[PDB]
Order: sequence, then structure tokens, then C-alpha cells
Amino acid sequence: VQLQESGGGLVQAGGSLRLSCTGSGRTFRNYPMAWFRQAPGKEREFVAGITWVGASTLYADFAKGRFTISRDNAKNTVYLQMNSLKPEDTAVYSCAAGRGIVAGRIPAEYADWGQGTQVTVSS
Amino acid sequence: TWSGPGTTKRFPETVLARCVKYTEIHPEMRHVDCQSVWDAFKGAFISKHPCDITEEDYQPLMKLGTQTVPCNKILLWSRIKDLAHQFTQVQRDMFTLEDTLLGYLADDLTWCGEFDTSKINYQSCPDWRKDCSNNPVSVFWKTVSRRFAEAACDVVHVMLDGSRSKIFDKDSTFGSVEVHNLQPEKVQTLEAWVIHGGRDLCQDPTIKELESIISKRNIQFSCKNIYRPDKFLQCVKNPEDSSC
Repeated sequence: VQLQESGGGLVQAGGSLRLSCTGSGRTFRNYPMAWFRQAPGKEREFVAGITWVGASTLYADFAKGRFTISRDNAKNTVYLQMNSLKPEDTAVYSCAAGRGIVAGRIPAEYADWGQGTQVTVSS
Repeated sequence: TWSGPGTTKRFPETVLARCVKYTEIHPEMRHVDCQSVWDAFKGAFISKHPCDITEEDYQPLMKLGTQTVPCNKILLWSRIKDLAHQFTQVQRDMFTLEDTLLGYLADDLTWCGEFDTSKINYQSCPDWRKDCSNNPVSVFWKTVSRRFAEAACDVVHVMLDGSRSKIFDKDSTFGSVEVHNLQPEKVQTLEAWVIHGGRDLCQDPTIKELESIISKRNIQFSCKNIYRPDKFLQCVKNPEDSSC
């Protein structure tokens, strides 16, 4: 599994982005997938997760009502719609593919990772 | 004399032997003293009228049975026991109620006492429709199911039998206890897997009822048709297969 993120960029507070994570090589249609983020001097933190059987979603408390995770198996891509962005959303956002059934919140339990895409929200 | 079948033969020895068996093999519960567990179980219903059992009667047992399970990997189920349990044998980080110590002790068993004796009634025990709802068996399952459902977080999964009339039954343990104890402060989504017996069953009126019950608690709902239970177990085991 090779993962590649795109869709990041520079926006004003209140703005929107749509991140996508496209899989080359092996399909990930039967893996749970998650978006994580990492601000300059901090540890990776869970943003959102999605299962593979029924594509059920899961969000960090800071993401609820603002971000939407989704996937499209045919395209081999996971999406993160981000609305109402704030400066403290500024970070490198990465997608990860896990194993088993559920999308957990612990980065070290995910096997495959992309390089990430920069998200910068100005004040 | 009650309408239901009596306490299962050799119930004391069976419960004790299940405790010994579970605790000696599952390392997370090795600390448990199985004699204490039995004494606490027995104390819940012995010398008590079997129509006046409360959850508090089972509290000492609940406490000995304390088990810190991963909240995010719970599989609930309804009228599809064998497949739900096969599933947790394949996807071994997930569990059903009956994969916990307390669920494992009581599974498929029946028990009650009498108000005027310290004896176990092997002749008959209350039937929940015909005699009384608040009997030793019903109250146990109601207590442990409620607590199990309260422990759940993140995405909770439920397996349902799609071959039967009332795929979701609001009068089942899942329908009347478990679903109303999923806390919205930590459960974000219930995912239903409707198992087929050889159409789109997620459209069935009873699934819409479940969706509605769940929506009102501010929890999201997903539903999935499992057409081929055999392929499903195979693909969960090895998702790298090109057939999935």
C-alpha cells in the first residue's frame, strides 16, 4: 500500500478544504482508514476514522460537526472535508491504513502511511 | 410452581467450572477467585423470592467480574448467536458479552431460588411473560447487558438475523436494553450487519425503526447487507484476497 495525500493549502479562518488520500499499488477497500494530524512541535493526533465493512465514521472531539471523512472504494481514495477551519487546525494531515475491523485512535497501530499534506489557516 | 424450566442440572459445579476454565486461560482475569465469584452469584438469588430480584442483588458479582474491555471493539448481536461468536473467534480483538467472564459464566443456563429456603429450585423457575419479569435470569442479563452497552464507545457493531420476521425486535434484549444504553457522549456510530439465509434488507421497516431509535440518541447509523456469511468470515480473516 502506497498512500498519497493532496488537497491541502492556505486558507483564511472560516474557510474550507477537501483533503484526499489516493492509494496506488494494492487496494485498501478492506482496511480501516484514518486521518491524523501533526502540528510543528507536537505528536500526531487522531482526526477521523472510517471502517471498511459498512464505512462507519468516527471523529475527534475537535472535528465533530466540522469535518467529514468518507471513502470511495472504486477510486481507492479517502476524503476529509474540512469546514469552519481555525488557526489551531494548522498542521500536516496524513492518512493511514490499518488492519482488522475498527479505526482506532492510536497512530502506532496503523501499518501504512502517506507523507502528508500541509494545512495552514491564517488568522 | 412456575411455568419456566427449572435450574440447569449441576448449575453450581457448572458455573464454578466455567469460572475456573475462563480464569486459568484468559490472563486478564487470572486474579479472580472463582469461589468468591460463585458465593457472590449464589448470594444474588438464594433465599429470595424469584420475582423480586434487583440489579443491586448482582452488584457484588459485577464487582468481582470487573473487566476493562476495549470500548471501541464491541460486537452486539441479536438472535444470531453462533455466527456472532464465530466472528469474534476470527477477529480476535473484538468481543461479545459472552466473551467476557460474566457473560461466559451464565450463557445458556437457568437458575432460581425460593423465598423460604436456601435451596436451588431445579423443578421450575419463572417465565418472564407468564410469571414475572424480575427473575434471577432476566435480571442478570438485563444488568450485564446494560453495563456492557454503557461501556461501548466509538463505532459499536451489531449483528442481526436477516432471515427472520423482525430483523430488529424492539422487545429483544438488544432492542429494549442495549440500544437505549449506548451513551452519545462516547458512541458515535452503530453499524448493523444484517446476515442473510439465501434483496436489500437495510430497507426493512424494522431497520428504519432501529435507525430512528439511534438518531434520537444523537448517534449515527450505518447498515450493511452480509449476503454470504462464509465469504465475509474469509475476507475478515484475509482481506488481501482478490475475491473481496
